[PDB]
Amino acid sequence: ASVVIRNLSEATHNAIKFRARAAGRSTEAEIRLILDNIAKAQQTVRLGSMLASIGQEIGGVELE
Amino acid sequence: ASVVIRNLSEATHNAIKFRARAAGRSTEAEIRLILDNIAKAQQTVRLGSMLASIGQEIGGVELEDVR
Amino acid sequence: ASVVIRNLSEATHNAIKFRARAAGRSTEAEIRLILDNIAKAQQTVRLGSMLASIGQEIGGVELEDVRG
Amino acid sequence: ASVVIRNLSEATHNAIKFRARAAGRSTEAEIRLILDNIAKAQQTVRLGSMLASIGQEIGGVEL
Amino acid sequence: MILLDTNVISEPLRPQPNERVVAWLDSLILEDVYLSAITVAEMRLGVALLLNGKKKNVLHERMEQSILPLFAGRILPFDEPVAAIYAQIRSYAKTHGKEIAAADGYIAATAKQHSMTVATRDTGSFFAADVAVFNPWHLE
Amino acid sequence: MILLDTNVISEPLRPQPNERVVAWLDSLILEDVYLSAITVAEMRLGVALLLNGKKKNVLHERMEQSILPLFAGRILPFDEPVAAIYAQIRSYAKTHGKEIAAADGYIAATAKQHSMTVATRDTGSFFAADVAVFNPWHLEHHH
Amino acid sequence: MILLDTNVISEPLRPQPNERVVAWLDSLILEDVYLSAITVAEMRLGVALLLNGKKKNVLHERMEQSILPLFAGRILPFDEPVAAIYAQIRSYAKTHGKEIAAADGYIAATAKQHSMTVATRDTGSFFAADVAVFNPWHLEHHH
Amino acid sequence: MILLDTNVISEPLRPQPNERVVAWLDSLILEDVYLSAITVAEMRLGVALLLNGKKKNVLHERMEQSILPLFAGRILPFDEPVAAIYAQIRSYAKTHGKEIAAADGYIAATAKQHSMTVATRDTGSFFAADVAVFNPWHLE
DNA sequence: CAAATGCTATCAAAAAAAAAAAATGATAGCAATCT
DNA sequence: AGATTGCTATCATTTTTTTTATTTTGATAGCATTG
Repeated sequence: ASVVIRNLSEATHNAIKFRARAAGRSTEAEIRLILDNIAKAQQTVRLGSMLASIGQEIGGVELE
Repeated sequence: ASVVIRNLSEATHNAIKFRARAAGRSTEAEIRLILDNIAKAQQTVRLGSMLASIGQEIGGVELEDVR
Repeated sequence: ASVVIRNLSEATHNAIKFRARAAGRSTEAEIRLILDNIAKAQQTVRLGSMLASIGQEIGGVELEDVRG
Repeated sequence: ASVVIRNLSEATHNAIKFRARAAGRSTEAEIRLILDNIAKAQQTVRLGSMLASIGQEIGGVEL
Repeated sequence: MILLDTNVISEPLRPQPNERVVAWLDSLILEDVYLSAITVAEMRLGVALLLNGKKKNVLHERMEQSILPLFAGRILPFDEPVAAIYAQIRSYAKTHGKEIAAADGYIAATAKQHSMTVATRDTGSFFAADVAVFNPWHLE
Repeated sequence: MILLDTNVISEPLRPQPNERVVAWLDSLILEDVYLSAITVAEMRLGVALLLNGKKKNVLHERMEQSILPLFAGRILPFDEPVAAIYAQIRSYAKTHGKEIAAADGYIAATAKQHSMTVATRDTGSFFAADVAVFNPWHLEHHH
Repeated sequence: MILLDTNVISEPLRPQPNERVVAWLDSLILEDVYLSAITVAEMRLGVALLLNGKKKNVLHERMEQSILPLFAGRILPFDEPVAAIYAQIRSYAKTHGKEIAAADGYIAATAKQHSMTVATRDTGSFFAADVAVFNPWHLEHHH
Repeated sequence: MILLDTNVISEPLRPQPNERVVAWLDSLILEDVYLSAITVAEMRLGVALLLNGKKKNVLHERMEQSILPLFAGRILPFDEPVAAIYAQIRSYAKTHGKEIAAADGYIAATAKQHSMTVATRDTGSFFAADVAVFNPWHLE
């Protein structure tokens, strides 16, 4: 999906640009990661059910 | 400035729409904020104001040209 | 163990040929020695003999295998 | 421009191979560079003359 | 600070998964559950050892895109320090009559370095290494 | 990254600092701003040439104990490689009328190697150096 | 670089240590030799298992105060990446005949990542892992 | 050690090079002679400002393959530390009536940094900067 | 002597350049919402 | 009812990724000539 951020404070932009490069990422990828991490937090994964699902989907397995 | 974030997973995207809605604002307003807070956190020192103080401390100085 | 060195500065070659003649060696022998010399310099420690000593100090050990 | 080193102590060879990779260059470049450094240390350049000639070689210049 | 053992993490993937273990895994804070590289290596091998077919391929897909990314950053490595722990744990038990499989010792020493709670079906090995343990096949 | 020339970093310290400039400096991430050893030379000489008294002393401390340390690790030297760029930045300018002075060449040259942008009040010269410049005194528009 | 497997590092410490092996270890430059965390573990446990006495105390000291320190920074952990490699090195060998023991897979896998050569007396396994191997118990021919 | 000011290191190249300066440069042990990037910058610029041609092309060739490689590793950078020295050197001399060209200052400072004897035909400046000087236009 | 040298060679892998494909960074244009 | 917002799109770069040449190593093989 695409998203346009306008009227972004100049400084806030300089700062993000900094984080991105200082980590070897393009600014765009940086923001993309940031928003990604936030989603990650907001979410509470159901580990048990998550797998048992993937297992019921592939007819179940036994990885020893 | 402006920036376009292409190839943003619908998951993350929906997460951010949700966040914004929950927070009572628009998604563009939410991202603008999320970024702002981060930026605020990196802004360790403010070079201008920092130097300004010094100026104000000695009542300003005019340094010889030299070059 | 043998190795070739092509595109060797013609000036460098003579310099080495000279140094070898100055000493009583052949050019190859001189290379071998200027090489062997720095090598011995890199030799900070000799792992083999090192561990051996440790072995001799204790009269030698025989650790269990431990490995499926 | 070509030299062959034989009967070389496989170990001295190791030592070199090592200094070679550590500086990111082929073992050969290494020998080449070693020999090159030897020659430079055996040489005594006469800075004045060496320039004075490059000078007369081009009709003279000023900087 | 919970460290899943191979047999636990892989339980839900089984044919007749134990619902008690699934429920338990579903009660955890993912940002607090770890994995040993040794354990991830065992899972990855389990996948890799499957006969080629759609099955092996979808599983791999998930394993790398869905499962494993959830522990990214928390897959503990078996290093020098941990190797010293391993030696203690195993040498100890062994010289006191309780055997500890290398496989287990690795997880054990790891858990032991960060004071983590090993979650496993075979608690004997870990009680022996003096490591907090939890058998998810039970309650509480 | 941004390379600050002498006149820009001098502004805030003046009697009536230029509002627009200070604000600009304020919108930056310190770790992104750098200084050429040359510029540091100047700032220190500018200080040293003052008349002896309180002002000078205070400013000296501020300079060594406060300003510069913020740039530790980011004060760029004029080393051998930079020299090559230098020779070309100036030569290329002379063969295009617009002359560049040594000092400006040093700074420019430095900036160019590390592919940076010079923030100066006198963009006048630097453009001829084929290097990105930015006048914090002016405004910013469209592209 | 070379990766020493348990059984080699052990050879010298033994009663009548194979001379050919000790000769080869000396023809090495420390900074080039590495150990796997797995291997250190094995060594560390092999010591711990000895009956309590003088021999075990000394060996334990030399072990931790002399030997090991010599590989500081060159002790390779079995991290997540290495695991992926391990997964293939083993599944591969199996669907090809010679099966590999996990322990040996850890070492191989480790070595492979950094494309190192494994020095072991038991080469019979590693070669099946597509990793370069060398037996210091044997003679060198190389073409 | 010895740092060659720009004018000295470039004399031999001039049309009718002064023999006293050439002969002295010949008595030196290359491994003890240095250059400042500043000086190296002007040398290079000097070559750049020549009309493209055989002369320029060869001068350049020689400057990069035959001359500078002789100083490889001994071409002192103008850095922070030096900048401070430079500031003291110029401030003192100047607030005492002896103008020190910023040009010369960069050298005197480089020299004053590592304790070197500067070689130059402009002895006057350097004496004022408290740096060992030597005029290769004379003898001894 | 046979062993050692000094040169030229082979010869199969490793170790700059030319082309093709992504992203990135800057806005630009609208229809549908909120103020 | 003018500003904001959500979605797409244009476009001149950067940045990667992939192909296609060229060079270089490795390693050791000929051959006529001194400890």
